[PDB]
Amino acid sequence: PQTRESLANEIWRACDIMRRDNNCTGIMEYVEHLAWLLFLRFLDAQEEEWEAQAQIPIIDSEYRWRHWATKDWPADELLAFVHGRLIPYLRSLGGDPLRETIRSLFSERNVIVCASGYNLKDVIQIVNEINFHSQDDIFTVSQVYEELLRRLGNENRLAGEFYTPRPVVRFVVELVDPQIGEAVYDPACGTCGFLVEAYLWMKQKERTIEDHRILQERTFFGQEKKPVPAFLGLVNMMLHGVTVPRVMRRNTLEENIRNVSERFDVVVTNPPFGGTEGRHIQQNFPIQSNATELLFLQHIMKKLKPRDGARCGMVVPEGTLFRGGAFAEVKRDLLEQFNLHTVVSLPPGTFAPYSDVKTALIFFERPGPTKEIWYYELPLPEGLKKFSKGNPIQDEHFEEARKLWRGWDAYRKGLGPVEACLSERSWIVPVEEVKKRGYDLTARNPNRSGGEELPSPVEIVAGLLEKEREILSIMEELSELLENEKG
Amino acid sequence: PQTRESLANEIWRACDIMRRDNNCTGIMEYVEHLAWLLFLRFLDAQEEEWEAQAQIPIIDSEYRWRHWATKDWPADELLAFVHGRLIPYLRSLGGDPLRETIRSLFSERNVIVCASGYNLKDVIQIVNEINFHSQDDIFTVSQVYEELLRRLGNENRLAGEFYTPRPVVRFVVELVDPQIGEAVYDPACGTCGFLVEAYLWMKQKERTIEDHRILQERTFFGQEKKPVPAFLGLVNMMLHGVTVPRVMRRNTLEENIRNVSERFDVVVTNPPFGGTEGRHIQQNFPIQSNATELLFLQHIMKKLKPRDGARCGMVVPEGTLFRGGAFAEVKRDLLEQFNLHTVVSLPPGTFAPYSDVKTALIFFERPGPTKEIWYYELPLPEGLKKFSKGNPIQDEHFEEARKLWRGWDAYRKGLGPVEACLSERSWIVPVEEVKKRGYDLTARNPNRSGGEELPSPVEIVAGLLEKEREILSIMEELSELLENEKG
Amino acid sequence: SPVEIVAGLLEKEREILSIMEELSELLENE
Amino acid sequence: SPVEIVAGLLEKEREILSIMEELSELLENE
Amino acid sequence: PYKLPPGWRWVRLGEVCLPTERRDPTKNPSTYFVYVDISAIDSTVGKIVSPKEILGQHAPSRARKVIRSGDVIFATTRPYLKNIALVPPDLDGQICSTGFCVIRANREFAEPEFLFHLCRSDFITNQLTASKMRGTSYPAVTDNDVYNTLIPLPPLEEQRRIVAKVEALMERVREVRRLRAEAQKDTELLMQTALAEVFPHPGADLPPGWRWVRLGEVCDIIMGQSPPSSTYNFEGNGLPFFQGKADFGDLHPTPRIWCSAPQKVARPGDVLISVRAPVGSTNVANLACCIGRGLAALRPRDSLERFWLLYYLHYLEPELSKMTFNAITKKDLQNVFIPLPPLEEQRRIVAYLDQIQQQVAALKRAQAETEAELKRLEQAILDKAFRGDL
Amino acid sequence: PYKLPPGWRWVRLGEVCLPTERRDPTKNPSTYFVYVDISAIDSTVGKIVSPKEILGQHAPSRARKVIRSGDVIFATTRPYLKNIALVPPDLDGQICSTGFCVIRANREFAEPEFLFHLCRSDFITNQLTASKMRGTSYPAVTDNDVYNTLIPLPPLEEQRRIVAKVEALMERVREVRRLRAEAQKDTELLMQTALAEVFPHPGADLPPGWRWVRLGEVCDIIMGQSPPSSTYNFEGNGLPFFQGKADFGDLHPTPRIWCSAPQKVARPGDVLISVRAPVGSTNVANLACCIGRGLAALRPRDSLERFWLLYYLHYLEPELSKMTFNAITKKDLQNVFIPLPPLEEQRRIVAYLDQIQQQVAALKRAQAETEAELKRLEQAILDKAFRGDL
DNA sequence: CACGTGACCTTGACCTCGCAGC
DNA sequence: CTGCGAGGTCAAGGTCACGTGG
Ligand SMILES: C[S@@+](CC[C@H](N)C(=O)[O-])C[C@H]1O[C@@H](n2cnc3c(N)ncnc32)[C@H](O)[C@@H]1O
Ligand SMILES: C[S@@+](CC[C@H](N)C(=O)[O-])C[C@H]1O[C@@H](n2cnc3c(N)ncnc32)[C@H](O)[C@@H]1O
Repeated sequence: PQTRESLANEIWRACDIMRRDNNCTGIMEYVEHLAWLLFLRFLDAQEEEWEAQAQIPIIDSEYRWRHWATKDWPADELLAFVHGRLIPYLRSLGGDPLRETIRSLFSERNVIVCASGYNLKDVIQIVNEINFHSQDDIFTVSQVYEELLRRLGNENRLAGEFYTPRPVVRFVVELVDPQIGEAVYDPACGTCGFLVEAYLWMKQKERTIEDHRILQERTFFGQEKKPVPAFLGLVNMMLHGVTVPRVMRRNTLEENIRNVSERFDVVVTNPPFGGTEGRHIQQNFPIQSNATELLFLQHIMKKLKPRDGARCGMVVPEGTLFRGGAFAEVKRDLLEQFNLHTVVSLPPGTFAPYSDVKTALIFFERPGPTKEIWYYELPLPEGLKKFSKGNPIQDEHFEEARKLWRGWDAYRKGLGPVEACLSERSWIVPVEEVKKRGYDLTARNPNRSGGEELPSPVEIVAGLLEKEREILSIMEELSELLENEKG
Repeated sequence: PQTRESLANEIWRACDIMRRDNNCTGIMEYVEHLAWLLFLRFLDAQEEEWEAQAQIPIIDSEYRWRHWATKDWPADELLAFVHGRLIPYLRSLGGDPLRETIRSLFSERNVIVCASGYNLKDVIQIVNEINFHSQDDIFTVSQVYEELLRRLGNENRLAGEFYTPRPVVRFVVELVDPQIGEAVYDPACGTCGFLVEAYLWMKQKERTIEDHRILQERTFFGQEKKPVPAFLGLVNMMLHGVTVPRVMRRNTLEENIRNVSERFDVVVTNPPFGGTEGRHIQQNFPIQSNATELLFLQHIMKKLKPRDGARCGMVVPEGTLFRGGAFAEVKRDLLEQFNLHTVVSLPPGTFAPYSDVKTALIFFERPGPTKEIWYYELPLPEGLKKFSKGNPIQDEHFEEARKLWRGWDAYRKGLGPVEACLSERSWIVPVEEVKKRGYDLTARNPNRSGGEELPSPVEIVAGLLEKEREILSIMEELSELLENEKG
Repeated sequence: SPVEIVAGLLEKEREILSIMEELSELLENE
Repeated sequence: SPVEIVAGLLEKEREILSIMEELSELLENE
Repeated sequence: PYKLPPGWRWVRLGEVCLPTERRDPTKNPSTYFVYVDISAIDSTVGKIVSPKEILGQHAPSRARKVIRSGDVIFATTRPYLKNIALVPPDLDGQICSTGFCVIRANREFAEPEFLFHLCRSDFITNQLTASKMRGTSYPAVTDNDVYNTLIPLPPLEEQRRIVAKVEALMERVREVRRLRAEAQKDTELLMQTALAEVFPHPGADLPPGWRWVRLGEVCDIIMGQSPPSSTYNFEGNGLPFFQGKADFGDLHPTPRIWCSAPQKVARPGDVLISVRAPVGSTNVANLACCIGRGLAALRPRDSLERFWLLYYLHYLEPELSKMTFNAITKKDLQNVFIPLPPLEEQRRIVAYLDQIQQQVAALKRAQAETEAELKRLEQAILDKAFRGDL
Repeated sequence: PYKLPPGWRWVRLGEVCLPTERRDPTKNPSTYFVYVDISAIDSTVGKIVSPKEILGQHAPSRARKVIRSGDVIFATTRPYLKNIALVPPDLDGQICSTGFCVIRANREFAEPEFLFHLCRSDFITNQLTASKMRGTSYPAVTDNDVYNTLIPLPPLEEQRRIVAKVEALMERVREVRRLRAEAQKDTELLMQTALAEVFPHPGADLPPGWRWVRLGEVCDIIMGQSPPSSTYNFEGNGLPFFQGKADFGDLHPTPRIWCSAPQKVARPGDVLISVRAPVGSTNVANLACCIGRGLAALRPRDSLERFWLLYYLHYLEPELSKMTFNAITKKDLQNVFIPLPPLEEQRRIVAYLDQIQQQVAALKRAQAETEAELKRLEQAILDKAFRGDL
C-alpha cells in the first residue's frame, strides 16, 4: 500500500502546525489531537457503511464529520462551533449503546484543540483530505501514527506508563506465535497493545475469507483502565486496522477471578510495573496483596484457557522476580500450574525514559508443570552503561535473542541439539534450583561476572521500612477487629 | 736491612748498561751476565773466610776476583783478559770435585760478556761496589735478582721451562709448612726452586744458634739437570742466601728408585711437564714409561721418608691427572700408599708464556691411605678468559685459596667445622669415586657449568695417533726379539 | 491468649522496626 | 703359538690405527 | 571482572595464603586431638559449634589437616551450603577433615576475617560455579581451584579493617531475622488461639441454643475409593481426580488429572478431608471431582455451615492427626463431636473468623516478604562491601 | 650458563616435551604387554636389549608407564649408570618401570635422538648433581628435576641432524674400543704362550742337562703363621707383616703394618706364594718381613733361580689355583714338580723372559692409556658437539 | 657390596552408602 | 525418597629396604 507520498508528508505537516500552536505543548498533544479528529472521521465512515446495510444514526446530521468538516469556516466560527456546540454535543449523547461509550471517551479534562482557529482548520482539512475508502492511505496514516507514538514514547516520561518498545512487542509476539483463531488478550493494553502486532502477524497467515472476518471480529479481546491510552489505542487499532475492535475502558482487577468464564488461548501483555491498589479490589483474588503487578499475574494465570498449549508472553519487573511472600506463592502456583519455558533478562533503561528498571520477558507455557527454564540475558552495546532516550532498544539485540531462542524451542520439543541454544549469554536453569532460591526467578548467569548489580543496600532498608510500617498498620487493624467484635 | 735505594738503583743501572750492549739481547742475558760476575765475587768472599780458617788455594791469586776486578783496566785489555786468559783458565780448573763444578759451570757454553769492554768494565765496577760483608747489600742484590728473574719469567717463553710463579711457590710452601730440621727436596729445582722460600720461612722461625747452622748446612737438599737454571739458581740460593748450598748438576732420573737410600721429610717441587726420556733411564723405575713427569712422580714418592707426616707439595699438569695406563697405576699406588689431602685446580695461563696448560697443585700426605680429597678450583678475574703475560697470577687469588684451605686443614684433623672449607669454588671428593673414574684426579666442580672445557677432538685423536704407532713400534720390537732369541 | 499475643507481636514488630531504622541510620554514609 | 699371536695382534693394531686416522680424517671439518 | 578503586588489586586467592601443613595423628596414638568435620559446622552463622575430640589411635582416614587460629576452612564438597568457618584460638594447630580447603592468610597482605566474609559471600562460590562445571553433576571441587578463583584485595589492609565495619551491619541484620522468625512462629498461633475461644472443649456446656452433636447426625459422608489406572487421563474426560493431601491447594485443590469413569464423586461445596497420613488436612471442593481412598468427602447437612465445620476441623487438626498406620474411617468421622449453634450465628462467627483469617494471611505474606528481602539485603551488603561503596 | 650460537636457545628440558600417559595393565588382565625395567637396558650402548613379555594380570606394581616410538627413557634411580634408552617402534605405546623418566620430544622443537645423545652425555647428569644431592646420600631424583635441568635447544633444528655426525664418529670410536679390548685380551696370553714354550708339560722328555725334580728337593719352605693381635703396630716395630695376597703389589708387597714379635720371617729374595684363596699368587720379597697363615714363603735352594721358580709359578698359576675350601700345604708345595736346567741356562732364559715381560708390560700400559683417552675422546666429542664446534 | 625391584607411605581425588530430613 | 558427607577405594608419585647377581 504505502503511498505515504503526499499524504504522509502532509500529516507530518499537521504535526508542525501543532508545533507552532500554543495549546499543543508537546508531541503528546499532537498525537491526541490527531487522534480525536481521526476517530470522528472513522465513526462517520463506519456509520456510512451502516447506511449501506440500513438499505436492506449515531449522531446527525449537524454533528457528523461530513457536514461540519466539509464546510469552509471562518476560523473563529469554527473554533466556536467545536468548543461551543460539538464537544458538548458529544459529551451528551446518552444512548445506552456505545453512545455512552463515546462520551466515556470525551468524558475528561482537555480535548486537545488548537488555540488558533486557523491552525485548527488547517489540521482538520489535512485530516479530511485522507481517503478512508483507500486502505493505502489508512495504511500511511497508521505508519505516521505509529512513528508519532514511538517518538512520544521517547520524549515523554509519563509514557512511559502506557507505552512499550516495539522491538519488545514484536519479539514477544514472535515467540508466542498466535494462530487464527485463538483469542488474544492483554489484560492491561496500554494504548495500541501487542494486539496490533498479533493482528499483523496472524494476518500474514490469513489465507481465506472465512479467516479475515475471524481476525477483525473474533480474535482480539484485551482491555485498558486509563482514558488517554484507551483512546489513543482505540484509534491505533482502527488505524492499522480492525474495523470494529472489542476493547473496554474498565478495570481488570474489579473483575472476580474465581468466577472466571472468560478465557483466552493467548496472553501477550505488559501489565503495570507495580504500585498499590488495595482493599476492595484485593478481594477479587484468592491471594491478597496491594501490589497491582501480582494481581495482574494472577488474573493472567486464570485468564488462560484450560487446553494444552495455552501460552503467555509477558513483561515483568525485577520485583515480581526476586520478591518473596505472596509473590513466591503465586510464582509457586505458576511453576506447578504452568510450564514456564523461557525468561529473557532485559537490561536497565530498556523502558527509559519511563523507567530504567530492569525487566524480564516471561514466556510461560501451559501443557503441564515446569521442569526447566531457559534464561537469555541480553547484551547492551559495550559503549553504554544503560539503554537511553538517546540510545534506545532496537530489533537487533533481539536478532541474537531470536536465533538462540529458536535453538531452545527446538531442544524443548527435542527436535534439536541443546548446544544450539547455549551461549555464555544463554543458560538453562532447573526448576528445583529456583525452588531452593525461594522462587527467585532473577537471572543469574553461570558463565559471567560475579557482580549482580544489586541495589544500594539502603534502598533495600528503605522499602523494608515502608512495608514494616505496613505490618504495624495490619496488626493494629487486627487488634481493632478482635476488640471490636468482642461479645 | 734493605738499603735498596743507593745500591738497588745501580744494579738497575747495570741492567740498562746491558740493554745498551749488543751481545745482551734480552733480560735473559742480563741476568746470566750478572750471575757469573756475582758468583765469582761470592767464591772469592768464601775463600777469604777460608783464609781465616786456614789460619788455624781455590784459584790462582792472579785469577781471584780481588786482583783482576780491583785494577783499573784500559777496556780492550780487560775484555781481552776475560776472554783470553780468564774464562779458559776457569775451564782450566782440574782438581777436587768442586773445582770440577766450577769448571762445570763455565764449561758449558758461552758465558755472557759485554761487547763493549767499557760497558763490561762498568758492570764489573757496579758489581765490585757491592759489600759482601754487609748482609744488607746482599739482601738488596737478592731482591733485584729476584725481580729480574720474575721479569725474565714473563718475557721469555723458554723460561718458562725453568721458572715457576712465586705466588704458586709461596702458597705451596705455606701449605706444606716445613719445620727445622726436615730436609727439603726438589728433585728438579728449576733455578732458585721453592728452596729459597722454604729457607725464608724456616728462617722466620729460627731464633736459636743451633737452628741457623741446620738451615745453612743440613736442611736444603734438591737438584737440577740443565746448566743455565742450575747456575742461575745457585747464584740465587747464595744471594738470599745460604752460604754454600748443596745442590748438584745431575739427572734426577740418573738414580734408581729401589736402591733408594736418600730420603727426605719434605718435597716441595715442580717437575717438568716434561716429554719423553726413554731407554736406559726407564729401567731405573719399577713402572716404566717414557713420560718424564710420571717417573718424577715415582721418584718423589719413594724419595719421602717413612715417618708419619711425610709431606709433598707439587705442581702437576692436566696429563698426569686425567691420563690412564701407567699413570693410573702410579696414581693408584699414591692413593694407597699416601694420603693426598688436597688438590688446587690452577687455571690456564698461570704459566704463560711458557704453556697456558691447566695445572694443579697437589699436596699429598703420608700418614697412611687416602680417604677424602679436598678440591679447590681457583677463579680467574672474570674480565679474563685466561692468565697472561699482560695479566699474570698474583698472591691475592691464592689468599682466598689460603683461607679456605685453613678451613679444610682444620676439618681434616677435626678441629673445625666442614662448613668453613666449602664454597662453590671448594668441594670435597671421596676416594671411591676417583677410583671409579679410573683415577682421574681432574677437577670437576659440581656447583658449576657442566662444561669441562675439554680440548677439541682433533688434538685427542692426534695424541692417540702418535701413541698408537708407538704401540706398533713396541710390537715390532716384540716380534724382532721373539724370533731373534729363537734357539 | 488471643489478644495478648497480638500485643506482644506488636511490640516485637515496632522493636524490629526500631532496629532497621538503626540499620538505615548507620547505612548512610552512602 | 707365541709368534703368531703378536702377528695377529699386530694386524689388529694396524687396523685400529687405520680406523683412527679415518676418524681424524673426518674430524676436520671442525 | 569489574572496576577497582585506586588501592585495590586483583589477586588470585592463593597468592594471598600461607603454605599449610597436614599431619597424621596415628603417629601419636595415645595423644588426643580435636577433630573438625563438615557436620561440626553451623551453616547459618559459619562457626565450628561441635568439634569432637578423638584419641590419635582412632583417628579417621580423613583426619589430616592442621587448622590454626585465623584459618578459614572452606568445604570443597558442595560449597554452596556455606560450610565455611573461622578457626578460633582454642582450635589452633589442629586436624580437620580433608574435605576442607585450609586458608591461612598471611597478614602482610590479607586479614583473615575479611577472607572469611569473602568466602561467606556468594562471590567465590559463583566463581566455582562459573568454572569447573557449570551444571555438570559432581558436588565437589579441588582445593586448588579454590586457590585459583579471583578475589579483589584491598591495600591497605585497613579496608580489610572496613569489614570490621560490616560486622556491625550484619549483627543487627541477623538480630532482625531472629525476631522475625519468632514473630512468624507466634503469628500463626493467633489463628488457633482465636479458634480456641469460639470452639469449646468437649463436655463443657455451651451458650444457649447450641447443642453438642455427632458429625454423622449433621453431616453425611462419602468415603471415596481409587479407580483402576486406565481411567486416568489428561484429555479432560470425566471428572478431576484427587487421591490425597498432595493434590490440595491452600483452599481449593488444583486438578491435574481426570478420571473417565468416576466412582465416588464430590460435588462443589462438599468439604474434603484427608483420611490417611497426613490425616485431617482439609480443603474445600470448588468443582465436581472424583475422590480416591486417600480422601474422604464431607457433605454438610443443613444446620451445618461448610465453613463452620471447616474452621472446626482446622481447630481439631493437630490431634485430629493421630501420630498402626494412620487411617480414619466413616464411623470415626461420624462419631467425632461438634458444637452446633444456630445456622445464622454460625455464619456470623464464620464472617468474623473470615476477616481475622484474611488479616493474618496478609500479615503472614508481609513478614515473609520482609524476611526474603532481608536475605537480599544481606547479599546487597556484601556486594556493595567488596567494592568501595561500603 | 654457556655461550651459544645465534640459532640456539636455552630451554628447560620440560618445555620441550609432550605430556605423557601412564596406564594400568591389570585393567586388561588377559592382555599381554611388553615390560621394560632398568635391568632390561644395556648401560654401555643405551639400548633396550631384554624386555619381558608379561600377562596384564601378573603386572608388577611398578609397571605403570607407557612408552612410545622415539621416547627417551631416563632412569631416575642412580642416573649416573647411564641407563637411558631410545624406544624402538617395536616397543611403541608400552609400559615400563616408574623408575624411568619418559621424554617425549615434540618434533616441532626437538627430534628425539638428539635428546637421547644429550641425556647420554654427562651434561644433564651433572646438572642433576648440581641440583638435588651434591653429596647428600640418596641415589634417586624426581621426574620433575629431570624436567627442570637446563639444555641447549639447537634450532635451526635440522642442525640437530648434526646428530648424524656424532653417531658416525661414535660408532667408529666404539668400534675402536672393541678392537682394543680384543687386543688387550689377546695381548695377555702372549706371556703365557711364551711360558708354554719354555716349560714342558710333566712327563715330557727334556733338553740335555735338565732334570725333573720335586720342589721340596730344590726349595725349602717356611709355612708361616699369624701372631696374636697385640703384636701389630704402625710404629715400625719388628718386621712388616703380610697375611695374604691382599698385601701383594704386582711385584713386591707394600708394607702397611708391622709385627713387634714376628714368628715366621721371610728374608729378602724369598719368594712368596699365597696359600689360601686366591691360591698360587706370587710376589717376591724385597725386605725382611713376617708372614701370616695366608702366605707361605719359598726360599729357593742353590740349584734354583728365584726367577726361574717365579716364572714357573706364573706358568702354573691358573690351576695351581684349584677352584672343601682351598688351602695348600708344605708337602703340597714340596711335591710339585719343576724342570731344572743348569743354573746358567736358567739365568739366560730368565733374562730373555724378563725383556719379553718388560715389553708386554710397556705394551699393556700403552693400550690402557689409549683406551682411557678414548673415553676422554668420547666426552670431548659430546662436549664439542653441544656448542657449535662440531 | 651396591644396584633395583617390590613394597610401603603420602597426597590428593573421586565413589558411594549410611543416614536423617521433606 | 532425596540430598549430604564421611568412610572408603584409587591413582600418582616418592621414599625405603631387601634380594641377589657380579
Ligand atoms: C505498560 S502498559 C501496557 C503496555 C501496552 N501493552 C503497550 O505497550 O501497548 C500498562 C498499561 O496498563 C494500564 N492499566 C493499569 N492498570 C490497569 C487496570 N487495573 N486495568 C486495566 N488496565 C490498566 C495502564 O493504563 C497502562 O497503560
Ligand atoms: C719447571 S722447572 C721447576 C721450577 C723450579 N722449581 C723453579 O723454582 O723455577 C723444572 C726444572 O727441572 C729441571 N729438570 C728437567 N729434567 C730434569 C731431570 N731429569 N733431573 C733434574 N732436573 C731436571 C729443568 O731444567 C727445569 O729447570
